Amino acid sequence: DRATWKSNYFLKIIQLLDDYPKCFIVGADNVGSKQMQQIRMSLRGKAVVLMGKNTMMRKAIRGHLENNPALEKLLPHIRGNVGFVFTKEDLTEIRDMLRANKVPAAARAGAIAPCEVTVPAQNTGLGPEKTSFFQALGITTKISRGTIEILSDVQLIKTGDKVGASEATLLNMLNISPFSFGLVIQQVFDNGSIYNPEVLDI
Amino acid sequence: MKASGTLREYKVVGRCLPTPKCHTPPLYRMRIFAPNHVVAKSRFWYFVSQLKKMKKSSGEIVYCGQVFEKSPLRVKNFGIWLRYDSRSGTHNMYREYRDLTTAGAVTQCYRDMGARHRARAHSIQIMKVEEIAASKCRRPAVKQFHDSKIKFPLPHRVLRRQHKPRFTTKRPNTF
Amino acid sequence: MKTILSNQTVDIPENVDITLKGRTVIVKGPRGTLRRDFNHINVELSLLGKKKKRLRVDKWWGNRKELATVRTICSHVQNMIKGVTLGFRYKMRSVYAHFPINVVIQENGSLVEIRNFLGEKYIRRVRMRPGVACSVSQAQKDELILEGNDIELVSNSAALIQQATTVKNKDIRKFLDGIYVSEKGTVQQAD
Amino acid sequence: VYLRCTGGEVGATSALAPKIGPLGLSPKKVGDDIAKATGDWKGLRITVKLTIQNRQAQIEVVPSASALIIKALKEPPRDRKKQKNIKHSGNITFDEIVNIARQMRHRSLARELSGTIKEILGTAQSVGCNVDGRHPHDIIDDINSGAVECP
Amino acid sequence: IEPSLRQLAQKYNCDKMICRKCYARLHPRAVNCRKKKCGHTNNLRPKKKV
RNA sequence: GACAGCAGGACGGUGGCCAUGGAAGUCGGAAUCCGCUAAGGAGUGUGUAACAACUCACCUGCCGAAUCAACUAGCCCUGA
Ligand SMILES: [Mg+2]
Ligand SMILES: [Mg+2]
Repeated sequence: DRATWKSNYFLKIIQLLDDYPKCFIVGADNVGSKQMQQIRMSLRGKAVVLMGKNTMMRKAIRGHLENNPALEKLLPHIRGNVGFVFTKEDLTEIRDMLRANKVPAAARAGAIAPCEVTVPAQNTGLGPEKTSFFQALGITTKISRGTIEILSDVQLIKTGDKVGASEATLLNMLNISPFSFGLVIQQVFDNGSIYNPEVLDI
Repeated sequence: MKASGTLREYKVVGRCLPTPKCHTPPLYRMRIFAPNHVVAKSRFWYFVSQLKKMKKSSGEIVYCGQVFEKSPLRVKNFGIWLRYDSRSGTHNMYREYRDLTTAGAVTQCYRDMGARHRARAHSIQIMKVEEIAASKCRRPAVKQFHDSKIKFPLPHRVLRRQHKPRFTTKRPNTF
Repeated sequence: MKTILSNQTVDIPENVDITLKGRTVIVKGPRGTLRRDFNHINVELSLLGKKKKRLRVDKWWGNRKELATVRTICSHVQNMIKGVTLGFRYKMRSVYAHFPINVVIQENGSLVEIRNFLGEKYIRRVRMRPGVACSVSQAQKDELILEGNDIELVSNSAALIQQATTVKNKDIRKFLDGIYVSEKGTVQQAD
Repeated sequence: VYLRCTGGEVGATSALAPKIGPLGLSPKKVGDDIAKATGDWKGLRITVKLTIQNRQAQIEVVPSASALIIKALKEPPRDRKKQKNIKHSGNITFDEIVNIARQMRHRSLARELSGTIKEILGTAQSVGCNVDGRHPHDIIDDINSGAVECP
Repeated sequence: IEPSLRQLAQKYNCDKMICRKCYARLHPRAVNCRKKKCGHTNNLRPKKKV
């Protein structure tokens, strides 16, 4: 395989370039499968997101066909996890600023940036015992009526701090919102136009 | 065979005896590498007996001639095909040699098959010898000798084993 | 297959100087100097560049193991450059069982004295290499920092420490105790 | 809110779910009895039960799962009394009940509007998969209906 | 009990490949026994965990 | 724009179906498809008894042009 599939992918990208002459450059450096499902099924009625490897560098060959305006401007812009968002409707400058949806924020080891985790005096509300993680890290807790509360007010993960496995499990069980990060818009492309979105669009 | 010294290329043509049931034999032709023409004729009878219905008694050799080199002053590339018989089972083989003449390249082929694979002159049957040009050589050794403006010095070159006196005050250096 | 020349390329920064009298390489820099001998390899070591310092490690015909050897020279020259610009710092946290490991230094940080040693009464002494300085870290529990210039000397001293702290005649899946090399790095950071 | 994916009989042989429940301590027998009252005649087969709790009672909702209603479109009852003849009889037509089924399916499939759900629920079966006069390889390819009338 | 230090000690003592023939502690990503007492065989097995 | 190396993702139907001490990709028997897809195999292994976490197939970010697999026989080694 992977020859007829690549020819079909070239048919899909020439169909999108011939159908939708307007596009958004995005990046998905912090991505998830459930996140992409939520973004796609929220944007079924509008613009379509597409990704890929160096096969995305196909506008060069599409310009070597010479049937285009200056579409070759975005060729040095596909660097570092760059994907396309093909659109037809807009003509509208309120897209994705009212649709930048909040995503979980499920705790996973590895991230450092940007925020902190402050846990005030608040009960867990979980089943017995739910003190093993608190004893593994070290947190002054007190047992009230069965939900167990926390005496002090300490910070678990500071700015630039490595998330660990036990920290990830306790944040996933306590459901206190960890680091979440959606997609990034980088460049707008509307009919051969060179936008400078710092800050011109929207 | 023996492959004593350098080899020699022979063009040998041979036919069957003219019989009343079948006149005009097809008068076949080969290309035999051999140290001399007697070994060329015998190895010719060997190959033609293994190929077609021929034997030395009911046949004859018409011509057995030396084949001189078409361009002796040119460093050329030769692909040799081999039908050598190993200890377990026989194998085919393609080898490449950068050398001047055809007989010298086939000589290097016999010496190299004696060196590396321990094969005698009995087991080696040369299938085909073909001069190939540049940019078609498979082998990395001949492919890395394919270099215009090539450079290499000669490091640690020791020589003259007792051409000097056996008892000198020297202590000889290299290069 | 008797491969014609294999050469490795080394860029040397302006902070240090190099001098070769043959196969002996002498590198002088801010954190001392360091000299080594490559007498047993027979690979050409040439330099070029007027205040540009481009070293080349060049070997002619050789064999496959010797073509493997020609990269080892480039790697040890890179290690000498890193050791003379930044130095080597090895951090060793004392992974200790019920009995702690009391580590002191005696003779200018060159004699590491280990006590309580898995509960053994035998006080152990380890003499380090000429040219490596050790210290006990601050603001961190039972960390041992080995600082030096030559990576072979520093890491052999750390190997002597982590083999001096060894569980004997027991299971070593349980009793995970000893002083192991935790982090390898440089002295001067952000470089 | 408690979610559970089980069902045979009611049981209650000193074995139950409770874990989230005894934080408010209301279900120990009453929640199981109301689960019995909601599981009367529905059914003798594995279902999914979720109970919403707000401080006094349990509201029992059955979110129907796809393979569970595929099994529910078989012929009941088969609980005991000469079982095992053998496991996989399954002779049904399912020509429009599966269509109504994925009309009920909402916000959990990441679906096209009845586009390929015919293929999904035709190949997600294991006992039936077709009326006995054809082969399901024609179901996979030759369906050209539903995608206009269902949305 | 310092689980990070326990992971470090398991990194230096536990996660090794033991050969079934030469009985040598080698490396977790090893392929052959480096010792010449068996003939560099590829008959490896992980070091046993509980 | 491959092999490596480092980094990110590895879902929805579905806790699929036969089983019941549990099988919710991971003891087992059968099977084996679709959507989002850039990509997820009704799943290559590790684990908790299960539910969970980790990794791999697969895809992608940087680098940059050669690389990988299975056999075969010459020397030498283990077998000795
Ligand atoms: Mg014992
Ligand atoms: Mg022997």
